[PDB]
Amino acid sequence: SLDLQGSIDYSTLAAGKDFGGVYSSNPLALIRPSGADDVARVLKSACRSSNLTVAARGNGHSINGQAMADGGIVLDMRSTEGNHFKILRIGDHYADVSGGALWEDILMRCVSEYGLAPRSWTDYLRLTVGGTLSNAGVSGQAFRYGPQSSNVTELDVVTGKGDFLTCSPTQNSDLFFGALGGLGQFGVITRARIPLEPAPDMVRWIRMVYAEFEDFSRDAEWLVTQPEKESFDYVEGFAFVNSDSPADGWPSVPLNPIHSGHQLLYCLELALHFNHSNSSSTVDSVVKRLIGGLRYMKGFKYEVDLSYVEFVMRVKRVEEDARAHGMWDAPHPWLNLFVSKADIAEFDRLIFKGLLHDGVGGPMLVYPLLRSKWDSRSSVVLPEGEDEIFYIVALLRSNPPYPKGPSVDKLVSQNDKIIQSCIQHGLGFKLYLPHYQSQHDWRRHFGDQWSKFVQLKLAFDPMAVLAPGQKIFTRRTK
Ligand SMILES: *Cc1cc2c(cc1C)nc1c(=O)[nH]c(=O)nc-1n2C[C@H](O)[C@H](O)[C@H](O)COP(=O)(O)OP(=O)(O)OC[C@H]1O[C@@H](n2cnc3c(N)ncnc32)[C@H](O)[C@@H]1O
Ligand SMILES: [N+]
Repeated sequence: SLDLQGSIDYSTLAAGKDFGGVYSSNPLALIRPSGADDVARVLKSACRSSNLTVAARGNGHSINGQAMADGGIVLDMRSTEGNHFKILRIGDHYADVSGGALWEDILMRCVSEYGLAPRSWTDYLRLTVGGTLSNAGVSGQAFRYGPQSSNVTELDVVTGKGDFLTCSPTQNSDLFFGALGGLGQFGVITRARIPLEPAPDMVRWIRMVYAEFEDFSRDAEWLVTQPEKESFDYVEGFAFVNSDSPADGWPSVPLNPIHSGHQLLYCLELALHFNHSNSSSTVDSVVKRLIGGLRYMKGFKYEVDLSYVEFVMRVKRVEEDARAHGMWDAPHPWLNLFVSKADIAEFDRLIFKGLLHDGVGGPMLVYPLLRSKWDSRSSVVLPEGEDEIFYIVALLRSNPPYPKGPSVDKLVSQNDKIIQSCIQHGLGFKLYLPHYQSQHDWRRHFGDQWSKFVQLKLAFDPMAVLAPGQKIFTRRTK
């Protein structure tokens, strides 16, 4: 039986808002669950109601209201963030972590308490375990280890019916694989067990500028396809504007220019783990071998050494900056997508060069991934193709709020135009963090994976109580 009191221990949380600032909602209530028991109690009660919906909120970083429950119940999963933490040995190591824990705190705790760390990250660490595992969780390690959803050995899940189940690849495996990349549709992740690696002492962080997309992409693909023993430990890249803009021009590139008609340029971003047992000269020798033959513009290679924790935490500086400029609690109509290797050059021509040649005010990430690291059994949707290589693209728009900058309607319209152009060109792409309004568009997104997705919904959340903000299924009555 669900027993609740007024929240005393907690600061105000705007449960009807998220990072995107595109939508707003008015939940009936915000609940701070103590742990999995409370989550189950809440979902069991929701199932008995005629039409209550429940959204589990991670850290509110959705763009499109995915963690909202207008006229429903929001669970603050961070109130469970301390639950379950442990490190165990089998001599491989694992961590149990709460679904509501921030990746930032997992990094700090694992490194400081055990000299260990997760091996697959997001760029930004104030995201929750459950939140990223429900999507994928992608950064520069994914070419080696796969996304965070490919680095899980166990989940505790409370289903939309309110049932608690421990799941793995071999136990309640339909739920396990369904929840991974499953957009919160089948249950609330209350615990994950994840592999850990010995934490590196240090990182050599490198950025190299490219004039042309062909050179950039060929070199990026080369670097993610080398033997593990002779490879970097992180590969990303981004297009930036050939301008003096502090937001997304040349100032955004160095870690601590040639005058040309280029509208955009490209930056290949690499990192090499090393330990204090390695001399600077040794690291130099390794890097020199690894980048032999690369066609980056001479004179525009930037390098710094920093601790592993500082490198994984590198985006904290960006948040501090934004917050100091009152730009954090503002709209961010970001667009994220996966593009097939076969179509990435046309995507660059049509979208980067064609539509975005003046930039979007923030990073335009683009870098290759390896399909073999993305578990085909999961709910993740990738574009068709069987090139081992595919790409992720992220358009991290940043603008002063209206009327100083464009309206949210305007920006969303621009995002729609990008997607429209890809569709009209028949490009092989899928949205990451997908958002659609009609189920017809959702069926187009899932393609031949749709039947399985609905089957899982019927098995685990038949009344569609859970994650209504994804707008895939509507709440059934009674
Ligand atoms: C805001 C932001 C997001 C972001 C990022 C940088 C910033 C500043 N960098 C990313 C990166 O480098 N790589 C990547 O893959 N994602 C990145 N993101 C996006 C982030 O992944 C998403 O915002 C994602 O949603 C995680 O954020 P968060 O943890 O805050 O979760 P949420 O937005 O509130 O909820 C997402 C959906 O999942 C459901 N949900 C939430 N918690 C659970 C649990 N425990 N179990 C089951 N479902 C859950 C929500 O209801 C919602 O549908
Ligand atoms: N070097």
